Amino acid sequence: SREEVESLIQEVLEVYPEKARKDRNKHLAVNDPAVTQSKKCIISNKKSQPGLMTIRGCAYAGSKGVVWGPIKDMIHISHGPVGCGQYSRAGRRNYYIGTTGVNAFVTMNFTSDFQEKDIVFGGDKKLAKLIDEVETLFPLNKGISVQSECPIGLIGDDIESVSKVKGAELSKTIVPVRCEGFRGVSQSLGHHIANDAVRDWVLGKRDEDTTFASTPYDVAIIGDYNIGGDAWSSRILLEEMGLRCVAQWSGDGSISEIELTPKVKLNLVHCYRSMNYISRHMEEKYGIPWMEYNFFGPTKTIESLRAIAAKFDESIQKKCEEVIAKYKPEWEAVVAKYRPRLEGKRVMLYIGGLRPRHVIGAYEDLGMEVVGTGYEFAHNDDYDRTMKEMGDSTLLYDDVTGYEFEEFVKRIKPDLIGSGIKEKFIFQKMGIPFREMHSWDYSGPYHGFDGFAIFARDMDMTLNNPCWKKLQAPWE
Amino acid sequence: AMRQCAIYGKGGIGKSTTTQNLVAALAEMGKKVMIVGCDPKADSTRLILHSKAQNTIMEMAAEAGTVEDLELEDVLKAGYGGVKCVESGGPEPGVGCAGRGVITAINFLEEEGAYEDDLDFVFYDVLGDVVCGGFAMPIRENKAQEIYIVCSGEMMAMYAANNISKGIVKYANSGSVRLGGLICNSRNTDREDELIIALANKLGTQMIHFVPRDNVVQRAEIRRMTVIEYDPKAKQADEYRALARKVVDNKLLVIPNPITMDELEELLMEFGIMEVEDESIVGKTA
Amino acid sequence: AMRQCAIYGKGGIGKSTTTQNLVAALAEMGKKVMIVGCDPKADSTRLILHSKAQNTIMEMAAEAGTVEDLELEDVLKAGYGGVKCVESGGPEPGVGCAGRGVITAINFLEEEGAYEDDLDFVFYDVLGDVVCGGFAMPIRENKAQEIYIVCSGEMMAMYAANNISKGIVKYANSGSVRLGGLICNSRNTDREDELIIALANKLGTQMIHFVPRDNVVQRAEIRRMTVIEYDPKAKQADEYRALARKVVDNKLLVIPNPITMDELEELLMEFGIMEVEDESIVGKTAEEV
Amino acid sequence: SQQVDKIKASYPLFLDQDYKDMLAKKRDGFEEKYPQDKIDEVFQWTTTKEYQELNFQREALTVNPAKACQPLGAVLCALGFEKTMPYVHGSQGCVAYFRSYFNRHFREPVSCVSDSMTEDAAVFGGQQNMKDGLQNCKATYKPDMIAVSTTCMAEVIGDDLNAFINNSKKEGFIPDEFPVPFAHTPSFVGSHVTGWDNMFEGIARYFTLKSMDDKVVGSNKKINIVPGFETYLGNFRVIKRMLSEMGVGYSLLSDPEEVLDTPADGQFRMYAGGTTQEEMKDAPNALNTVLLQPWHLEKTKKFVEGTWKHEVPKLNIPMGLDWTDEFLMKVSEISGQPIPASLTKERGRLVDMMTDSHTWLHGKRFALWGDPDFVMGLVKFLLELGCEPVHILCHNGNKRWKKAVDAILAASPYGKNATVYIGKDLWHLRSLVFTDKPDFMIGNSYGKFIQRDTLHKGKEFEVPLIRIGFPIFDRHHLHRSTTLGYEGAMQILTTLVNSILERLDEETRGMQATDYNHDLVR
Ligand code: CLF
Ligand code: SF4
Ligand SMILES: [Ca+2]
Ligand code: NA
Repeated sequence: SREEVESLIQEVLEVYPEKARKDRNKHLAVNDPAVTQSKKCIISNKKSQPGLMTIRGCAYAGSKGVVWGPIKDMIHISHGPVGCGQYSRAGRRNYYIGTTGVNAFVTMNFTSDFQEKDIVFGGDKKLAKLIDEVETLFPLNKGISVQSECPIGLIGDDIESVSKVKGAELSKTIVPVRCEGFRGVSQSLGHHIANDAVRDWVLGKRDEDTTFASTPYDVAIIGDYNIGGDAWSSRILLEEMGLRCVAQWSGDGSISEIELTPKVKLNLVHCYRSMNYISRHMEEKYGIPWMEYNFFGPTKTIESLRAIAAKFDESIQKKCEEVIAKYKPEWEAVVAKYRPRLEGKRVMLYIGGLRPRHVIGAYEDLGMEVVGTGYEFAHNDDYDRTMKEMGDSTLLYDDVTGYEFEEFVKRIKPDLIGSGIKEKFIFQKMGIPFREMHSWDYSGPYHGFDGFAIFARDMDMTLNNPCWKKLQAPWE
Repeated sequence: AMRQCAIYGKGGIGKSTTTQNLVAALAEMGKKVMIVGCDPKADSTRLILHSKAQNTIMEMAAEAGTVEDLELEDVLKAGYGGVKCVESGGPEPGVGCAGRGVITAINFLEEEGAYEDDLDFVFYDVLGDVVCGGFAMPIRENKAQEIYIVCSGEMMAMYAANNISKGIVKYANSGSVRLGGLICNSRNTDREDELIIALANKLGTQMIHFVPRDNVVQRAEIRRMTVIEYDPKAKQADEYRALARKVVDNKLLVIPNPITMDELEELLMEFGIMEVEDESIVGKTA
Repeated sequence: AMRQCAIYGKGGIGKSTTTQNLVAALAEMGKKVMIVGCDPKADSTRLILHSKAQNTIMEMAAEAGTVEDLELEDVLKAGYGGVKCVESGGPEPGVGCAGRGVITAINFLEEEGAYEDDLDFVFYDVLGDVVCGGFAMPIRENKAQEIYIVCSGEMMAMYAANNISKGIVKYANSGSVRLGGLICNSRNTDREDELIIALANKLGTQMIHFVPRDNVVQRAEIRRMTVIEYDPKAKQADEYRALARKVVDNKLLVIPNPITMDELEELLMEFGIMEVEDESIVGKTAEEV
Repeated sequence: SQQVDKIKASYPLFLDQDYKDMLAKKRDGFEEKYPQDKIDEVFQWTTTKEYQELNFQREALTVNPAKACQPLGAVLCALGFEKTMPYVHGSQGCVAYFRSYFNRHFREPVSCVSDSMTEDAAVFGGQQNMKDGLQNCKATYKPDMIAVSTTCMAEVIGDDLNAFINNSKKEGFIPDEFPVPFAHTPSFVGSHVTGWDNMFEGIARYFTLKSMDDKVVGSNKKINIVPGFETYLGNFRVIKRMLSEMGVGYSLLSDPEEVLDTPADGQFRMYAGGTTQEEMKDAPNALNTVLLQPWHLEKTKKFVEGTWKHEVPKLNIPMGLDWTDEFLMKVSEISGQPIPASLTKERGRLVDMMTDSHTWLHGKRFALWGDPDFVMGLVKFLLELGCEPVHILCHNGNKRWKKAVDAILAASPYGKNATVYIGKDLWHLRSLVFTDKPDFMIGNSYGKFIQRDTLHKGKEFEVPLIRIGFPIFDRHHLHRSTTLGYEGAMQILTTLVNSILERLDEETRGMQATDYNHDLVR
């Protein structure tokens, strides 16, 4: 009941001091599927109020942990003190194939480990020496990135100069990234800062090179970090459809694939939030058009395959229908087995910048209803694409606070919650089935047809697990 | 046992000379002392070492991969009366925070075991011109509990003394750092001793000692030494011994009451150092 | 366009009286100038405003939790010859950084549009006692392009001049900062001018002007004004006019060559200001020799 | 493709032929990958002594560190006080990381807030963030205490915690009597354990600095126990159990055992148990104060000895037989309580276990890492077991600590082949296990990558990992274990000998090849 939700919101806000109350009220809203300009209902991408326990991360997380970290054959230096690189070492499951420590380096933590003397004198000389050491001990790395942590900009270091000098000296691509954590208000600005760094130091390397033989079916997967193998289970379908995937940005990605992307015919954007920046740039500079797609669940996947195929000739469209017919009996069997076990169950989600709206279709393919959703750092163009996907009178929350999330959950009483690691254990203690929707709870892939089977199996094992019937001691 | 003291004061008024003669006097009477220079000029130990310039920790640290690459042995040097000497040094001109450079050096001495269980005293010779958060770090980080301010009967030196007292007041409500007194380095101004005693009284402290001007100090320094070592019979030598004894027996450690600019000027006028201002001409010509 | 200059020098040698007398000379000359006080212990606008002490940004910014509340006219005051004055406000004793206190001022001025091209000259008056990251912020943030060092014919003043020169050199290869010259504030010492000239030659610069010690300077000061205003016919007035003219026409902007402490001591010894050490006697007690 | 009744997750899904062909094409067509023989050549070179020398001369690059930053430790320390909310003044990204890091190790909620200082605070400081932060935190989460620490951004710009909190109170953002202890915790100084020490001393000084004239040593008849950075629930527990067993009055200062182990009974408890504010205020009145991990409690020790006037005993961490004996004897001496028959019997049971397993443990070689106190305690027990601690690595260790460990080693023939390394990381350790191969590695989850690396050289070069330390993210509930006292020694001994027997069973499981030694009894 729209009234009941509006009332819930106001009740929850009562605990806040005046300033925080007025601000938070603008980030909470009752959905109206008719709205197309989300700003009329909710504001986003603003700073978080102090002391409220936001679930958000920083720009470094958005640049190092999200965009750059996954590029497998490059060495990424967490530049600054030891903290940042250690907490983010192998925490995100951006899968890849490689010989780690030899030609690939994703799971390792390279850092300049700033000590007090580095703060006093600056770390540019340390950076230069570090680079020579990286070159000596990891000769097969194909490029280096410098991910700035908070102190870099604060002490006035000039990492751009160091990168230029060492880059020319070693004939190596060295990318300075100003993703210090104090910039922006969340992981989002980190994405933008990272996209601009790729554009300015990597993307135009082959602008004058014509040795790449292109075909009219060349595409690039933009914005899929291959969580649990998500990109590979996406790539397989596109190629079965007759297309040729030249690059993957950036799950299991190589620096060469990135440098080859300007030669593709179409950029396929999955994560709009993190890579719409570089996508717009490629259209502007190379004339490459880009389109958004969704590989979550059979309905969205079939719709996406068909929309993508329509961009090419009839032969691709024919293969598209052959691929859809091949998998039809597989996902129908998944639905046949699991939908009756999940039919009608209600889910509340809270994620980053894409999935909060992107997974709705998959839940509906299993007869489930998303009664609440929100993003940690989405912008309003994200909410514009969200309201039409959510049901009337469902709850929306931007940069939700720990307190808010807990209170909304106690009132709404979802049958399942899909959020992050910092949220997981809170709700399990409340007896509410919980599934991690960032790390897929160490399961996955969830993208495509093969991913749908796993997703269904996972929602079922958790929601209907026998443990949820045992939280109350029988002598109570 | 071990008492941690810091000598704070404006530059250019003999503070380093007074600090080294105070220390030499304590070593002379049997105390174990360590001198840690915390002035970017790094001239707090030459008289004890009979040297032209002691290698600083900051200088050597900049050349190394990590500060732990340094060895106490190149940093700590034994001089007159066995007193141990160290110079923090500062970062290159224009780049670092001199204050953070000083904390880096002290943290190094701590880890390296430089503070022997033997030590009776440790004296930090710190710059007190501009009392910024940087130079106030030894206070904020409880590196020293007893602060002794060296000043003179002039405006700026006294102004510096009031600022240092302010620094102390800043951290007093959360730490044990306190003002043990003023040390007046005489510039031979007329009623100088009276003026500093008056300031001490207003600050709520004491003028622990009046160090008179004596040219024996310069004859000692041209030989790179303290008076205590150069001429122990000198009357000035006894001046430093009295200062030493009084610090050793000091029990007056307070949280000062900085005065206002007005209060300071009224004081400077009460002793002729400054004159009343005819505000009738303020803004005239011919 | 606009010439952003900065006057650097140790404290206590009259640097601020020279800065203000210089600026007043540029004003009676017809130049639009703004003085940005960056000294904690030497108010740089007192003589231009006849005031006893000008309210500082940091000081008035406490009076509102933040600077985003202050008003250009509360901070920027105009005085003799129309030169505009602003005091950054030294670092709060014990907790502040002089370097952030400057950055504070620059931003407030820039955003209130008080840093436009209607100005012919901007002069940051900054303390050179310790040349740390904080006090070199006007150089680091590339706001001070022409540095003039006020010094004297004595050790500390000359040591500080060499210190500032070292700071200038550290940023010279990153921006346009340069040393315009040395300004000698006389102490009435024998051969002082020659000594500072020798120092300028070694540093690779020039002694742009020798400012004589003259009592009209003090008579003017107690009346809270510059000599240019107090007695424009005084001989000292023309001294400031000449220094002002030379700065306006100055074309010698260089990356200085700081000297070693040994060179500095040899210079002072060459002039007889520093006693020569008898090495054979170093570390020997009075009784031994 | 998927078979609905046997769904495959990433492993082994991607092993299917169609996925395998697809990955081969991706590589050949767009990765411009180095030839496999070149990859083998470099990999081999990375296992050599020549590479190890180059590796050890690194001066600027750090690879796979074995330490974290200060505030992580400040948060854990704060978490051990009643209804206390850890608050880190600075950038919020840090807080998302500290929580996540502990959430994965304990598999429990971890509450902590930030005051989200952003770019506009980088120039003028975060005083406003502190005012609004403390107010919003107290109002929203209702803690009875807010313990403040800092991120590197706040440290670099010089925010004065003391002044910022005083002003927040002076201006009414939080009650003047509301406890807000604080500590500067720069990530560029020491490590996470240093942050624990800093935070603890900060809380201790907040509740006792100004009221020392009211204290009388020994008046409350208790013994204070300061645990230090501790991530094993059984360690807080075994200490309280042994003291209660002895009838010794005590006070555990920073006790997070309840809040790190709440029951799943239908409600989320943000706070639970913990040291009370009254216990901190009363602490100076104890007979003495015992520090369980002295190598990272140096600042606390100076304050406890210098201000509380407690004659802090010179005791090593209570790990292994000798050190647990020493701890009990000292506690007995300070409290006047005798060591009871039950503890004496428990000791004898650990010794029995040692006699029963010594033949499999004798001479076994180990590489190990972790925090200073934990590492030296592990080293001491290994020596007691007749094992050889060959590669001892403590990234956040120091020179004085290394000398102490070198002395412990010199006191035993079993310490002859050991070398203690400080300032070195897991990439340095990787070279050591290739050039001077040990039998096992005792360390945290990051060690799994080293095991994988050694297996690649060959099954006979594989060095299996035995998980003891922090963090442990790839196994469940090991955070419930114990490493201190006789109980912890029994657990570690059992884990070590069974790790040896498991590997031996693996190597003798070859039908008609190595199974002649696949003994039913061992
Ligand atoms: S927002 Fe890093 S965890 Fe922090 S206190 Fe500094 S070392 Fe430690 Fe983002 S970039 Fe990183 S994670 Fe924070 S620190 Fe800034
Ligand atoms: S705090 Fe002081 S010493 Fe440090 S940079 Fe600022 S002005 Fe310089
Ligand atoms: Ca749990
Ligand atoms: Na090679």
